[PDB]
Amino acid sequence: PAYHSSLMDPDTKLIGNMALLPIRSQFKGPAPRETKDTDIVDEAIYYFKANVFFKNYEIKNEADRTLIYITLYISECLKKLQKCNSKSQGEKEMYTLGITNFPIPGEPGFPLNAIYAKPANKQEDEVMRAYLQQLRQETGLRLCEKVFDPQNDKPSKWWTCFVKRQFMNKSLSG
Amino acid sequence: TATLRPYLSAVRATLQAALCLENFSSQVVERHNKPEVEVRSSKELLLQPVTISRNEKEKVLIEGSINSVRVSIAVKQADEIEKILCHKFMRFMMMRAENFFILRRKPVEGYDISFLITNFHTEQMYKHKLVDFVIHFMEEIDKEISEMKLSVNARARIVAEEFLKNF
Amino acid sequence: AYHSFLVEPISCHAWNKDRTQIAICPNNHEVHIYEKSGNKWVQVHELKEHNGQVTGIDWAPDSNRIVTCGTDRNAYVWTLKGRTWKPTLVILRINRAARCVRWAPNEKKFAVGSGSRVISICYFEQENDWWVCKHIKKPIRSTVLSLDWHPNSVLLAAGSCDFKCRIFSAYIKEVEERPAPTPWGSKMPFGELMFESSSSCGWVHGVCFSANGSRVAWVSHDSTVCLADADKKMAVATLASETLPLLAVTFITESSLVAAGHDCFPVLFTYDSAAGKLSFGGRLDVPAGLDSLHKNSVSQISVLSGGKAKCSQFCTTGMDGGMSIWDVRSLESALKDLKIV
Amino acid sequence: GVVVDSGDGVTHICPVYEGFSLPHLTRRLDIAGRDITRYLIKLLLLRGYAFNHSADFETVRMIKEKLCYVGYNIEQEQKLALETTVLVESYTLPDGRIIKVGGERFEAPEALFQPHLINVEGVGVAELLFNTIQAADIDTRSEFYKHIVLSGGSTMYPGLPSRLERELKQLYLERVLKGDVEKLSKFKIRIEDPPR
Amino acid sequence: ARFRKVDVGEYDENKFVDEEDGGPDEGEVDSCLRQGNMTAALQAALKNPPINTKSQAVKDRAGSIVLKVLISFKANDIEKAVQSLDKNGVDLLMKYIYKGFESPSDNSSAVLLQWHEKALAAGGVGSIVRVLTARKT
Amino acid sequence: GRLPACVVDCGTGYTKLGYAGNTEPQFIIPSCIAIKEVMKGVDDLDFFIGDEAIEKPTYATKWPIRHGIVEDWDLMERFMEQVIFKYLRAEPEDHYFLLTEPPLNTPENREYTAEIMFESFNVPGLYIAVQAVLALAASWTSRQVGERTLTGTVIDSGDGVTHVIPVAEGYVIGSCIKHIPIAGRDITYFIQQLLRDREVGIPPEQSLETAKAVKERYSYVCPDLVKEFNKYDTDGSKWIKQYTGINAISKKEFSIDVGYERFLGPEIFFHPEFANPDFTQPISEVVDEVIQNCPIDVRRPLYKNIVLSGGSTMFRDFGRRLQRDLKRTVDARLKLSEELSKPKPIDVQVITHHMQRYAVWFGGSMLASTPEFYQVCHTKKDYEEIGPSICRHNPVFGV
Amino acid sequence: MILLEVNNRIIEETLALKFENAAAGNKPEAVEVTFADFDGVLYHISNPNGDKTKVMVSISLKFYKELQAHGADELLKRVYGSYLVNPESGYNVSLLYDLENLPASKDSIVHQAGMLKRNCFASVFEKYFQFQEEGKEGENRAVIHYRDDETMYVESKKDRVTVVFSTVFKDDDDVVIGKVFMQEFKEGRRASHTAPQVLFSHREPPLELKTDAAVGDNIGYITFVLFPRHTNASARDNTINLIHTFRDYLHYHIKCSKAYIHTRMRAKTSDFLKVLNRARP
Ligand SMILES: O=C1CS[C@@H](c2cccc(Br)c2)N1c1cc(Cl)ccc1O
Repeated sequence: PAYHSSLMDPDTKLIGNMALLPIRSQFKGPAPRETKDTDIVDEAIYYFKANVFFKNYEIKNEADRTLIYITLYISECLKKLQKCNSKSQGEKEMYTLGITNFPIPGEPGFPLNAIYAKPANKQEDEVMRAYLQQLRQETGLRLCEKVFDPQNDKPSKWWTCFVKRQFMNKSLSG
Repeated sequence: TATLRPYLSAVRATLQAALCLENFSSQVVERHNKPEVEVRSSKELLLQPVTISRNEKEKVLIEGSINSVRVSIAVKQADEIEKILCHKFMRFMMMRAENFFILRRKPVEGYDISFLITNFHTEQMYKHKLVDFVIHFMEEIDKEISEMKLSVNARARIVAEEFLKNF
Repeated sequence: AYHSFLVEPISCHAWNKDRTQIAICPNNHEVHIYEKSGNKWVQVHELKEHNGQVTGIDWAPDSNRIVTCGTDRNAYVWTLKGRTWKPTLVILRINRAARCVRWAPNEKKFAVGSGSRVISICYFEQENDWWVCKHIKKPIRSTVLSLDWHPNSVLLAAGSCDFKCRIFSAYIKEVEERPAPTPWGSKMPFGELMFESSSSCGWVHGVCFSANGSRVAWVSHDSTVCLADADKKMAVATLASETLPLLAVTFITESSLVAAGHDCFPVLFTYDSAAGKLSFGGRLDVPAGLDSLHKNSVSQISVLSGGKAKCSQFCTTGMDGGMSIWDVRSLESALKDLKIV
Repeated sequence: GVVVDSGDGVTHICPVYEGFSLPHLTRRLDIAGRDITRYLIKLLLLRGYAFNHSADFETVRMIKEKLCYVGYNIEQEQKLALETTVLVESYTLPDGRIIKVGGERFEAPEALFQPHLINVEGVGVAELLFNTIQAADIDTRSEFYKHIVLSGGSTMYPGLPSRLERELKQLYLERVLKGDVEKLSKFKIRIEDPPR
Repeated sequence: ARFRKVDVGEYDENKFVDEEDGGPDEGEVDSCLRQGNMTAALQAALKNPPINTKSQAVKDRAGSIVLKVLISFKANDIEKAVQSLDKNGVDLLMKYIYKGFESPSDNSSAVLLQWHEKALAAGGVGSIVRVLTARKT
Repeated sequence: GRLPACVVDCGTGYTKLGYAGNTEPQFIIPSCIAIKEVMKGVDDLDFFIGDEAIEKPTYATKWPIRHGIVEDWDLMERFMEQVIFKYLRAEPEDHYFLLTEPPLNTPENREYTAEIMFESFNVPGLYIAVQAVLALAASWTSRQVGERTLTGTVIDSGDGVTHVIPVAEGYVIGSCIKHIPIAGRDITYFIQQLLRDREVGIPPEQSLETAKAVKERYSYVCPDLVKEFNKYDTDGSKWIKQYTGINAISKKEFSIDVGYERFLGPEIFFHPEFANPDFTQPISEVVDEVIQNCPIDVRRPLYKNIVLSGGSTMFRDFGRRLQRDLKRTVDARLKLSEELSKPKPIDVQVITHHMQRYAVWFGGSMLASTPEFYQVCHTKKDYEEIGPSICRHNPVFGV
Repeated sequence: MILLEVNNRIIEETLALKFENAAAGNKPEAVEVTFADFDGVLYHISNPNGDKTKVMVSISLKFYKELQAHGADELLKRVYGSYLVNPESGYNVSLLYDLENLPASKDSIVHQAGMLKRNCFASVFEKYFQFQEEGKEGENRAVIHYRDDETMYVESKKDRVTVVFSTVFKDDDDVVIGKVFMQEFKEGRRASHTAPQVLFSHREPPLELKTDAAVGDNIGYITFVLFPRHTNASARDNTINLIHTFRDYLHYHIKCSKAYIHTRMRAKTSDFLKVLNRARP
């Protein structure tokens, strides 16, 4: 069955009921600094091709909620990366996409509002909004070195072919 | 034929007189309910058997009782092919007696096909339509046997011609 | 006026005193009680105790007690307590299915015809607080199909598969007392055979006593209707019908009878005392593919109002699951040629 | 008096005297409810319905209780099963499938009277009942013959008290009256088989 | 396993036993027939039927006489004859007609079906019902 | 006698026919018959069956054979005419016949079959075997077995639906059968979608063609999805294959790459939700559910003898993956027990052998080759003296 | 399918497959097939001594000795030449195909191999057809017991060749149906005036054989009268192809006739049940 994260720690912090997991990134945000050689973003990208076919997903940890968000986002990236001609150009659209304000738990337009806890206050709100953006940014740029072949203008069909199945039948653009 | 209608008319009238049944609990066995014309363990519950004949070969035997009637028919069989066609057809239907619920699985000795109609049948079905059915049945098995006869002969000629024409 | 309670047979029926409720057995182990609400019929009770099909039901008017008998060899007297009917087991001491049951006019006893070739006369002993029964055996040789009490509550008419219509004395001195003489006889000891028809043909489906009880009529499977006149030395008038067998019969006046059966419609018969002759006087059902109200054999007929002396309305139930209510005056209006007496 | 008792485990014909019962003259039958359910399973298998002895035991038990009965004259019952379809009844299985059951309705219980049918030695509930009363006291034989009573689930088969009655008539006429038809008439038999 | 061979029911005192105890003028019927008086022959053949004899020989005899008359009849003269009988006669005729259906020979059933038709018109289905429930026939 | 019995196994999309004793069927033909559409003369003989019936212009194609709705007996009977006289070329009066019925087929259908066989074709003897039971007998050929047994769990997967059938002592435990809405066709469709979203130059009217071919030539079952996906994304030159077909219109060549679909197709057996929105139970779970529904006393034996039957169980490592996954579910269950409270470990074995594709026909061919087969068959003499009812029951044999 | 085919599909498809793979250069797969044909014929296709590069097709006829007395060996050799080898134990004729030495036209030999049974029968007819053409009258008639209880008699006369079949109808009612077909054969010249004349005798052999010819209620004799236009060098093969399939052609059609009657009975019974159920409220 579907692939779950093994990164939940007894000392892992939470932002809502999502796991505030560490990441290796230069982008700004409340994400802890990761020291190990792999982080939640790499994990989501590693499991994507398989996980994306699944229709059902059991939430075992608050780490899964984070894993799920990134999985859904990878789909959003592929939607944009689908129509582009160059590794350079693709990086720009990803910067833009990462900055755009996507819906968060509690808002209509965010699927899984029955599984994600909405921000309790304005601080928690802005902090979650920051983490999500930081995850989007790192996911996006990291995805580019994967989607494009050393042969420019090549949004690999091996990544493009998923542009339209929807993990758990949901969408962030929906 | 100058004697078909008169025959069926007599059979129909007798069936109307015979099909006047009612629910009857066994007088011989505690908590049993059996078709009296079949078990015949109580002579007073049995009616006089009667026969209606069209000729020396065609006839219908009707045996009534308080809760059931047994109707046996001797079908028209002019020659050998009609004899075997009738035998195969009656056997065919009797093998499916459970779906054809008013049919006996075996004919009364001396007849080609037999019906066993009980009060339970006259209760869930219009008894006048059951009478209609038996008459309809007698008329239709004759027509089907004739059609089968024509069929075999028809295919036989094409089969003989197909082989012979190829020499 | 026809009403369909179901599509399966109504095995038997019984009306309460005021004719406001009808008890019917739907080809079941149960008895359903209906009542009218406006011009609609509504089921108000479900009597479930028998472990076999109910074949007979009778309702005692004043005491308001219902008695039922079934193929399970049992008989139950039902008493209404509040909003529910409760049964009391009555042992008939028979080893075959019960076939019919009727309360006596005085409501002190009830008789049950059975396949044990006997009639069980039951009564309650307020001494031991239970129901007991005595058998009327000789000379019944077959299943008893029908029963009807004489107004004196002693004489009892019975019809059986041995082709006979008999009148017995069901005299039980411990619940009633010495009955006054009757043209049927002066000596009425328990089980005494007062009368026995002289035919050896046709099961006797139904019997009925006239309002005064000096006359008894019955219909047999040989398509005949008979009437024994106790005032003419029990002379028997017979009438052979040109149609199918009658299953039920009742007097509507001292000289008029209404019967029904396999033809599926009620017919009228009249008795000419002077000539001692029975006469057919008409189809009373004047307008699947049938021209009658009932679409299958009519198995029971009962007087609803006017009694057997001057019946004004009567009821018929049949194997079609329907129940009809007939109005005698309406019938006389629609049929200018109608007799009645 | 004798109280032929039979359950889902075993059968018993216990003779009792004024007070009480008497072990001597008390016999057990090696055939009961479960054995009949098992035989029914075998019979249905021959009809083309392969019910598993364990997985479907309760289903076949329910089929037995609803449709099974005791034949009065096996010769006549078999004719009804072979020549007509009046014995065939439809029964809906738990998974929705509807099966048709006929002759097996009276065949299964017949084991009670013909033990060999299920590979059991004995003489059958009836012959057994007869031997128990025939060997007993002479001053109670008559009384016993109309104080035989039943109890236990495996005795509510329609026609059981009747089949027993007929089987005893046959035994008494042959092993007591020598065959003197003209004296059986006055051999009183009465099977008590009450309502509760 | 013998004892079940005997049908003890045949000796059951609680059974049912019919009441039993112990024909037309042949020469008379012949007289009418030879003279062409068919209706007369019919009414004579229907006299004193052996409703009580045990032997099938005497019954089979009366049936022959009656059947002899029905066969000798002209198709168009059947209705009239049938209508000359009273209800009891019609009922008895119907019994003999069904009797005849059991011994077919050279269109014998052909004319008998004509008799059944007319007899039925006169006595109704009830006359047939009484052929069925007769214990003495 | 000197002549071998006829063995006919009728599928839903394939009838396997041949003579007993042979290892493979002499013919494997589509279970379809083409007719013209008041018959007169010899119109009834104007038909074709198998491949010869799939593409005939003036004829309408029928498949009188399915799990779903009712047997057309007229067409089944005609179908048999050519099976006997055209393909097998056997004088029916000289050969005993072994036919197969699905499990849960009714006694009535068995009498209908006998009526055709004895009264139309005059066969001397007939035996109707239940498919699942023959499949078990077929496994006796396996190196993994040492004792003959007719107790096991049969996984029959053709092109329509997959069946999980428990068998005890030669008789199917009818009340415990379970069906799965995943079979060959579903795998084909899924592979079809995968290609539609990635490859170009594929003639629409030839969409299925490519998919079925890709499945039959390149599909298999993998141990793990992510690890497999990673494999392909790294050493693509030795995992990605190419297929080339010809455009029925224009006669030119089109070449496509074959990837993920190789392992994603057969994967839907284990992860139905991938392609089926109404069914999500993994085949391993269905098998477990079935066996647990069976008598406790017969369970372990069922876990020990799980057999495969059908072309859809032919994927490389189908059995291995089933065995693994099933062992995980069952071992996990016994884990909870101990913790809560030492149940002996349950031995789970999925048997795979070389005669799987036509395990039913092979089992029938091996059994009809033995003397015992002739002992248990119902003869025409008994059919005549006793009746078609004798064909309601067919005694198991061979062990 | 009205006329039965002459070739054996199992022989042809088996060989075809082996020849295609051989020509393709693939390694040969083992083959072991045992099957039958009408008239108690038994075949066997195998690799002699396990050599997968050699495929043998063998046929077994219980009455081969009788065909041999009428030129079978000679005809077979003329047809199969070097493909014919010493017969496998248990069989009368064996063909051997070397996959490493196949002809240019592999389809042509597959066709003749499929006719093995037909070619075994051929000689007896060609022999007597020749007799007729040469005017050699008085020659003893050929007696071929093609079935355990069935015989075929061939006799040549001045202007015609007669083929008589003594067939058995195991099913009593099949005799009745068969008579219907035979009558149409007897009247066949009313549709094809040049076709062979056919005679039929039930329960009794033609007088010329009133010998140890079988007699019985289930026996039937059919006589075909072949004329020069049917027996000459130009019509010979086609005529043989037909006549040797007659017995099985007749029985095949009797059975198909019964199947058709079954469809009639399913329809009429089905309708009866509908009427019956309309009798319910
Ligand atoms: O119901 C049965 C019993 S055995 C089997 C069958 C196979 C081959 C020919 C036939 Br006559 C019947 N058969 C069957 C019938 C239909 Cl109509 C469709 C599929 C079957 O397997």
